[PDB]
Amino acid sequence: ISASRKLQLKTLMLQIAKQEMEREAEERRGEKGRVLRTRCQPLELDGLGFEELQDLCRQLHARVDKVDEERYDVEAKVTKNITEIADLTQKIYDLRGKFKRPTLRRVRISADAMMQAL
Amino acid sequence: DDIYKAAVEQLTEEQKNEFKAAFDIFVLGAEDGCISTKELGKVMRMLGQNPTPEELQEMIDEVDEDGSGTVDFDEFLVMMVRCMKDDSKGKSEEELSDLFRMFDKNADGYIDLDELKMMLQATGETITEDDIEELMKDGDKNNDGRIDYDEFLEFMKGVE
Amino acid sequence: GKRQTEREKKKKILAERRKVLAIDHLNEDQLREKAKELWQSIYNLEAEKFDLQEKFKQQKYEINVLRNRINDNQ
Amino acid sequence: TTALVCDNGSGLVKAGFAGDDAPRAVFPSIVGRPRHQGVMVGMGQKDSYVGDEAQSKRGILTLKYPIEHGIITNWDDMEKIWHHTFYNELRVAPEEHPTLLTEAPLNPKANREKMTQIMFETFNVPAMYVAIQAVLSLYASGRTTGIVLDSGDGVTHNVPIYEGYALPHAIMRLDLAGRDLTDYLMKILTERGYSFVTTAEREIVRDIKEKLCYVALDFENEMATAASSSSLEKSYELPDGQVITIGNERFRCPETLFQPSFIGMESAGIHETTYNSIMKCDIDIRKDLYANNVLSGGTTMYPGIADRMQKEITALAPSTMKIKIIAPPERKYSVWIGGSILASLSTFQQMWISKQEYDEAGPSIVHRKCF
Amino acid sequence: TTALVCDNGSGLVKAGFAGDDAPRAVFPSIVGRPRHQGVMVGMGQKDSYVGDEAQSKRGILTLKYPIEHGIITNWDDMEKIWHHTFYNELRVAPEEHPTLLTEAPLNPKANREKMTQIMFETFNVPAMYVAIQAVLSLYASGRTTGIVLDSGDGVTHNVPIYEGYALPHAIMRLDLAGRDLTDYLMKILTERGYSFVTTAEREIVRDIKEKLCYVALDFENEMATAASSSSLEKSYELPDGQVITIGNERFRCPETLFQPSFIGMESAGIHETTYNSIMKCDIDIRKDLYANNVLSGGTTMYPGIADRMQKEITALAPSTMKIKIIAPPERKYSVWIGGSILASLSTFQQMWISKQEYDEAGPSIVHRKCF
Ligand SMILES: Nc1ncnc2c1ncn2[C@@H]1O[C@H](COP(=O)(O)OP(=O)(O)O)[C@@H](O)[C@H]1O
Ligand SMILES: Nc1ncnc2c1ncn2[C@@H]1O[C@H](COP(=O)(O)OP(=O)(O)O)[C@@H](O)[C@H]1O
Ligand SMILES: [Mg+2]
Ligand SMILES: [Mg+2]
Repeated sequence: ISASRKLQLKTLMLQIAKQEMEREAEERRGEKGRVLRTRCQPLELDGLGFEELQDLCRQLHARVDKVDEERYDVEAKVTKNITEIADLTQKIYDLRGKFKRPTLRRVRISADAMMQAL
Repeated sequence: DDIYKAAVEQLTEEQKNEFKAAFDIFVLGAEDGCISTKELGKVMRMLGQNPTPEELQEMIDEVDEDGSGTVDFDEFLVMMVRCMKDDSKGKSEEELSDLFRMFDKNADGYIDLDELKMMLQATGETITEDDIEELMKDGDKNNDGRIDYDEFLEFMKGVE
Repeated sequence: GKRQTEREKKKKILAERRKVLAIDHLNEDQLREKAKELWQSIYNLEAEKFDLQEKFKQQKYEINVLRNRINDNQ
Repeated sequence: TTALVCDNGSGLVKAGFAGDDAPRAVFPSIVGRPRHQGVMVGMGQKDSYVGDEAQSKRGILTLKYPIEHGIITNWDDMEKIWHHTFYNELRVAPEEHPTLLTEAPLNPKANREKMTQIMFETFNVPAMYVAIQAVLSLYASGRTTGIVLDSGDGVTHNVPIYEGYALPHAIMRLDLAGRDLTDYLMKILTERGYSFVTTAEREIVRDIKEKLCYVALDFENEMATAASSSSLEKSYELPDGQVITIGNERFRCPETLFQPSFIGMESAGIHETTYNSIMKCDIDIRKDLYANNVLSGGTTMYPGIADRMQKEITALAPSTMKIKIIAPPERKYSVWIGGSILASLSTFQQMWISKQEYDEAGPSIVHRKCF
Repeated sequence: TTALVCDNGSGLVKAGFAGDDAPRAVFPSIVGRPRHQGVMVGMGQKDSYVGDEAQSKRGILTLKYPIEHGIITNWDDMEKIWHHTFYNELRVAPEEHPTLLTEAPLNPKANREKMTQIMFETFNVPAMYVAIQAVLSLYASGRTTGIVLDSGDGVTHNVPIYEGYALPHAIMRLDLAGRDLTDYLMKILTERGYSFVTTAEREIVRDIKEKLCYVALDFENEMATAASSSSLEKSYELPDGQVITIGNERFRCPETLFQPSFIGMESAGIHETTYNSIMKCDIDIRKDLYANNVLSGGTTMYPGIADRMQKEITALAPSTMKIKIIAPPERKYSVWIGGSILASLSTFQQMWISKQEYDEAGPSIVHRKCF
């Protein structure tokens, strides 16, 4: 049974996972930008009458309201999720502490110090 | 490898003098300067803290890769400071969680033999048939046929 | 208790969320400028909402992970 | 700061700072006034030698334990013992350290209240907490269930615990312990000619019991073997010569634990009070208690007790259940190790009886929520 | 999206997504607070273990079912059970899934209205629908006629249906069910010496009933045989050993179904309330109901009931009609399978009680057209 080679494999897979996470985040950013360009259409309104200005403005206001509504919904969702994450993280930490802290101590800190003092 | 050469390079003569004082009993004379690892068992016990005998043999056989059976003072230095804690902080817990999430690309919350197999195959590293089963024991700590969060965390415990 | 409490809360949030809406009654150039500004505002809103979706997805995966771990205790 | 994990016990006081592996100072709890007249002038003769000092001058003292059976019968001597423990064996003033005493189950209330009143008025500690001696021994084993038999030197008690929920109706406290075994050994040694009477010679008989006695796996076979051969007779050298030879007194002294009829006690042995304590528990946690029987306390250090007890319980218990007896090598200090672990916990840090709370409710605070 | 087919039941909560074959998570519906004191600190002890977790720690809990006879008597506990079912056994937030509860016939209105109010206010589902537990069991059999006897654990009800037209004047609901059989078995076991009293030991008696009891084809002959030979005495090992031997208690416990005078109930057995339910129907659909008698529910899983019931009905019914008793092997989950089938239908997709409708008419919407 080799252990140093296992350590090499561990560190190398750690590096590979780091690189994969980097490239995956990069792809995520690219897809986010692409989808953002896809969904929010750009509009050009040069040399237009004021009536078209009113129409575009009102549509934009309605879209603003809708987007803020969706942001409110997803924000409530995220707040609830974060609350659950904090609670469950605390619970799992308590479980781990129960399992492990009974095994933490300072062994032989001064026991070996008693040689010939008596 | 020479990674721990750099690791031991951090400590200057301040610990070198103490190490030479400890090693002077190792060089007790009547020797041709070979300096084997015979006393190393108690040399690592010079201050009391001594690791597993298996780790002691791993350190012994690991260094002196030429097989000369000669203990370089640099080799003894790095092996005795290896008794001292030496780690690169083992990444980050959030970072490790992201790493396991990437590992759990199946989003199942578990990694089987195939998941880890593909994970390391993507690295391209040669892995023996004598391995894999070793990795099976290392990962499947619960003997449940999968790799869990605690099992992964122990598997990646402070490794960098 | 979410029968009027949550509904009125979000209604108030939307009401305060809306800012002034008095624009097209001005000269064309600045109106066009501000309309472009508000398009960019909506664009950033959509980008941030997508970011919120992705963060919510990741946090839901993490909540699945925490549920899985707490189930792994048994 | 660090907490002081004291453990009064009865026979050996064990103390030390929280978070270590072993108690810092372990010494007998005896206070012995001199009894003769004394003719040398200026020798610097004190009026009472306590602790380990009175185990070296015991030739001219009258040692008397201040704790009879868990309860404390002589409060002045106990105060003297505590003062010695704090100032000379640890050398830490109590004004800057929380304390965690230990107490046997089912003890009189007045004992506990007086203990807390002393700790708060005389020594003036910042905060003290009293814990049952068996829960700590369960901490030290790293378990969370199990029925622990803590056979100390004063009193033997048997507290069953499941999933952290103690069962108060199933505690079986029996007053046979190491001291009664010492007295019975001193009483059966007279059958060969050796008479120990003085309170100082009780210590010699205790040393004989510790070094020679063992628990027989089967009593009748050992009684028959010791009566025919002579392979058991082990000799021992008194503090002045004149070696003595102990025959079948070796396994007859600790046999009293499993047959308390020897010293005239009515109750059943420690092999049957554990089974009775289990049977009082609910029907669904009996398997776990059977599998996690824990031994602790000094008197459970006899060579060969973890097999005799398992054989007896297996005889009593149903044939299907597995009987396992946990006997860690660090049995003697198990209670104190558990006390250190408990005092080192972060969750426990707000359970101490703070001094302002005592000032508001008096010594009767200990029976209240802060248990 | 997919619909959540929950089925509260009384004794086992069965849930799962619509369109599958079997419920995803099946677990007892019990909520048990701990009853002892608890001495270990930081053990992470919760205040109420629900579902299948409280069937493993039942040694130190006091389990109490939140549903007595179909009706719900303790709304807080039922809310806790639902919350557990949604979040931990299925892990799907209810904000994005329709729900299809089930309810026994002839239940109090307030129960149903409170159920819908909870589902719409606390869990905030998009739309929920309440269905009678017998129509689903008729769905699962793939029939469209037939009289279904759904002998659950809370209440036994007998709904006849023809060509899809339910007959509301012929529903015979009887409150004898599995729980009363458990209590009667626990009461007749005392005739041999075995006493089960604690609410935790009721689970052990339930296991005995499930694994050993069977319905006798002829009662008097079995009573005579069990009193002479000993070929019936089957033994069973308690959770701690001490095997027990059940004699003629085997077929006397489930015989209460056909003679409710055993537990003091006046009414007639399940063999005669079916015939009475048929005879209340019109004279021209009695042949079809005779030929398509359906069994469902857990308690109809006793070995040998599909023959005893057929013999009894053949004795009661006219000699010309053919009596057939449909007893599918998937009896226990028949109601839930039918619920999945009903929720998967396209024609049913517009019968849900949409949330805006509830906002306009209040909880009393359930009694209205959306039944
Ligand atoms: N190695 C041993 N073998 C046999 N008996 C022992 C041994 N060590 C201690 N004892 C007995 O146990 C007693 C000490 O018990 P201890 O656990 O210190 O009591 P306490 O619970 O009061 O601390 C002594 O009086 C002695 O009789
Ligand atoms: N295999 C079986 N044999 C005999 N009785 C059973 C069996 N399985 C379940 N039961 C009885 O049926 C009950 C479960 O009935 P169930 O159909 O789950 O009720 P519900 O209609 O509330 O879901 C249990 O309490 C048990 O007493
Ligand atoms: Mg003790
Ligand atoms: Mg049912």
